[PDB]
Formats: sequence, structure tokens, C-alpha cells
Amino acid sequence: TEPAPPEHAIKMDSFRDVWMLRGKYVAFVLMGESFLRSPAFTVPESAQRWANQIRQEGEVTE
Repeated sequence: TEPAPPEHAIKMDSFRDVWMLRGKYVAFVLMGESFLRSPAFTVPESAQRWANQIRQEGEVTE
């Protein structure tokens, strides 16, 4: 049990890196008017930032 780095990938909506030296990240957010769709990127950080950016704007309240 070596010091496992808790910082690397962020699998929230649909983000997951690859075991080797890569990783795809694509988020999907649909609202009651508009929706954004970003293609699979190569960074898990920007991934959560993208989905969150749109989500924060879409105040879901029925």
C-alpha cells in the first residue's frame, strides 16, 4: 500500500482516463431550452469544469 495520489481523474458525469498514458473526457448537459456538448478531451480537469460551467447556469427547479 503505497501513497496513492487522490488527485488525477474525476469521474463524475462521464469522465474516465486510460490506464497507460491517455484518457478521454466528454460531458453532456441538457436543459429545458439549450444544451452544450463537448467532444472527448484529453484532460479530466477541464472535463468537470465544462459540465459544471453549464450546470451552474442551469438552475434546475422544475
